[PDB]
Amino acid sequence: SSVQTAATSWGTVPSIRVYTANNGKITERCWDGKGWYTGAFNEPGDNVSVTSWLVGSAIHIRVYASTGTTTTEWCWDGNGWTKGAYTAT
Amino acid sequence: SSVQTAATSWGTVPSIRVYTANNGKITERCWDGKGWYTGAFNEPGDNVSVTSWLVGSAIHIRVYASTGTTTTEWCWDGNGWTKGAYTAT
Amino acid sequence: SSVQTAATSWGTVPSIRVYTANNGKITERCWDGKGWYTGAFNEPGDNVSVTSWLVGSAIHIRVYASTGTTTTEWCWDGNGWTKGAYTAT
Ligand SMILES: *C(=O)C[C@@H]1O[C@@H](C)[C@@H](O)[C@@H](O)[C@@H]1O
Ligand SMILES: *C(=O)C[C@@H]1O[C@@H](C)[C@@H](O)[C@@H](O)[C@@H]1O
Ligand SMILES: *C(=O)C[C@@H]1O[C@@H](C)[C@@H](O)[C@@H](O)[C@@H]1O
Ligand SMILES: *C(=O)C[C@@H]1O[C@@H](C)[C@@H](O)[C@@H](O)[C@@H]1O
Repeated sequence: SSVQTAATSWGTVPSIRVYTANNGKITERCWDGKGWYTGAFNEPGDNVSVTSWLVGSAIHIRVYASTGTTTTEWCWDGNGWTKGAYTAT
Repeated sequence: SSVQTAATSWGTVPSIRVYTANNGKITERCWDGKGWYTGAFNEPGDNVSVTSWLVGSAIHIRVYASTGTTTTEWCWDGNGWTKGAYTAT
Repeated sequence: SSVQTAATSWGTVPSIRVYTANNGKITERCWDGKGWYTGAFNEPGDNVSVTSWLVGSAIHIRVYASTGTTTTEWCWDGNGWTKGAYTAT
């Protein structure tokens, strides 16, 4: 009955994103070399995985948030957190 | 309760593999730029983790399926999924 | 229930670190091309995440060990496992 985390990172500084599902909410903590700051991501889910890739200098994050049998993909591409095409059927 | 996912990406397109443990079984959803489709991965498990890595253009995936204390490793290196040499002791 | 794992890789060889939470304790199993051994990492946690990044040849690993609402970051920077600056939202 502990919280459940997921992490990703990029570059050599580095930048780190740590997502934490606690009591059906997933929050984000962010490192870009100067301290941890609470991030923009806030979405429901008891379980969370993450991946990320660079395109040049631009990070792209995909956060998979599952409640029950329902996994929701949240997409960061530098313009906010939008919902992805991800489904499972 | 909730399903438990694990993701990895690679490239800049990118390619994304999203593994989902649901009711004791792990399956795989795949993105390579033109839509999600169900992958060939299909092995038992109540927990999943994943890592990948490129040797040039070739992708290499490692899936750590766990059921109780037993964590099996599944290897994709181009010609299908093979059980890997991982153990815990 | 079932044990829970996290994994990261680096290089072309590659090197793999598979972390495993089992009744409170998180242990590590390491691959560097010549088989699986047991790594130095040993910290308490009911759930673990991990990420890693290269800086030239030097690997850097962050392991997020959670127990209850409390998540602890462990840092590999080629000189051991030190406690990280991460705190929660
Ligand atoms: C500023 O806070 C932006 C920031 O970093 C983004 C990549 C993403 O993690 C966002 O949620 C976060 O708040
Ligand atoms: C829309 O712009 C595509 C988008 O990003 C992909 C990498 C994939 O995550 C897809 O689910 C998402 O909608
Ligand atoms: C030698 O044992 C070092 C080894 O690999 C490190 C990168 C880190 O994973 C450490 O815990 C492990 O023991
Ligand atoms: C140095 O930056 C401190 C250190 O490394 C960061 C990337 C992050 O993991 C931080 O919590 C850790 O203390």
